Amino acid sequence: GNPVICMGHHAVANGTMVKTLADDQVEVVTAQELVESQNLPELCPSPLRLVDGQTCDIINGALGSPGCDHLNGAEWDVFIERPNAVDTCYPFDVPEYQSLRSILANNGKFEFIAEEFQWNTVKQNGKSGACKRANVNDFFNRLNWLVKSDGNAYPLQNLTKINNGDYARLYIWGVHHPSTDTEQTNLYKNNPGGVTVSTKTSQTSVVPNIGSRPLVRGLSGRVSFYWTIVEPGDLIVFNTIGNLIAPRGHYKLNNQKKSTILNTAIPIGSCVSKCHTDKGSLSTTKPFQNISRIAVGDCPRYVKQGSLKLATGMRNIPE
Amino acid sequence: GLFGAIAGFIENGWQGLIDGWYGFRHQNAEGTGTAADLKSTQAAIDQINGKLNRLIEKTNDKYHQIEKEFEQVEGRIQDLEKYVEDTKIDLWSYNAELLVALENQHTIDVTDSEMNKLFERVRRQLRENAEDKGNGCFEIFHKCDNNCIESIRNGTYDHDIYRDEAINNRFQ
Ligand SMILES: *[C@@H]1O[C@H](CO)[C@@H](O)[C@H](O)[C@H]1NC(C)=O
Ligand SMILES: *[C@@H]1O[C@H](CO)[C@@H](O)[C@H](O)[C@H]1NC(C)=O
Repeated sequence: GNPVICMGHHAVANGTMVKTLADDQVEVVTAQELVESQNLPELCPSPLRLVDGQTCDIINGALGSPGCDHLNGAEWDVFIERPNAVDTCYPFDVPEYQSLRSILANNGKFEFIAEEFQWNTVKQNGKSGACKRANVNDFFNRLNWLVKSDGNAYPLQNLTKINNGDYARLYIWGVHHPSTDTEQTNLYKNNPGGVTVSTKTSQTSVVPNIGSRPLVRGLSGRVSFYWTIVEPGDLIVFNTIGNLIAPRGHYKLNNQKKSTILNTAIPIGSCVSKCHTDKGSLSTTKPFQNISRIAVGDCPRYVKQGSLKLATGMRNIPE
Repeated sequence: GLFGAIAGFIENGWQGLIDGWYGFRHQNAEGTGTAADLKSTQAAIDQINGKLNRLIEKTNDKYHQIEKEFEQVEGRIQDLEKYVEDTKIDLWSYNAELLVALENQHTIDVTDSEMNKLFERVRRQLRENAEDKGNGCFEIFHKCDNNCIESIRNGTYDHDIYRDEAINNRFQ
């Protein structure tokens, strides 16, 4: 009585190290990396609709600056906003800049609707040598520079637009700031000027402010942009005794806003992926990624660790 | 692991065992052999792939979030935005660290377990015809040719055939 039968298990020559609760280097036969640490050097145009702002950031695209024409009609899941975008128009600011940019990005589309504003006696379509469109003095094609009549008259403006549609409207307007008391009068005669936009449930009043400012592409003057949202059943009143950069109309707002914006220099390529970081798209099935906290789409969760190995086999004890 | 079979009373694994995770190595009068055990191999593979599948897809489908990079400090609101995100990241990193440690601890116990279940299965087949040598091997106290060995491996071994021979070899 002398035959022998032995029960055993496999082994390989060199396994992979993993962590347990007790040990941070246990060798197992196979393991699987759970942290994606490689990204593609491009952004995937599919399956998500990506829209490239190119030379325009999303605020300039909303305003209608020169060169931003490709963004008209544009619809996006993710707006790709380039770091080297540049102002090509009248020097401006938006007091609540990030809140406006957020609203535009999230809304997911540039659908402009023209309206005619019957401005009494004032001149319209005022242009500027800071906003050249093929060397011709121009302006934000969504805005209307109103100045004096030639008879030196800027009277009180008083027009109302009623929203009876089935969607909420976004109106973007502005207030012009001259650099001396002279300019104020050679543009809007009155001094001071002032704009007051109101709805049934809200209102906003602006004082123009006049003084010396740094030279931005040849000028000291500025425009301050504001926005008003007009729900179904509400309506909007524009009142002006001077300095109004009037709107050409209103942007359409989706009831459900599901889009966003990604700021990056990464080029848009040909790959397929539903996950985008500011470093490029991720093409992965791993549950975690260490590439960027800035991530949009259907993505692994961002973590600090560069590697987390899951054991997919038993301890490796070769020989 | 908890059962003390792998890296335990089984001294090491078999690099030659390439078509299974677990198996049988024997010696009898006509020679030696190594064969994979399918059932125990499959039981371990199923449990581990099960872990992989539950893992390789929950869902984190996120679009409009918050700004996470800033050129210049702004004060109160920016501090909160940074602190929310930093808090989220630490918590998810913690989750990821713990998950892998828990999964790996368990995976090692599962595979140690399946090794022990196989040993115990064969032990029970043999009844009084064999004795545990202490290293994952049974000494079989009767002649056991290649068909006998295969009958052990495929679960058709009938201990009553050899019991008289085995008992006599064990105790005298
Ligand atoms: C115009 O303003 C006057 C007062 O200045 C007010 O009574 C009137 O309702 C306003 N109408 C519109 C259409 O804004
Ligand atoms: C991510 O992890 C890899 C190692 O897996 C490391 O080389 C890389 O530097 C990490 N990235 C960051 C941003 O920490």
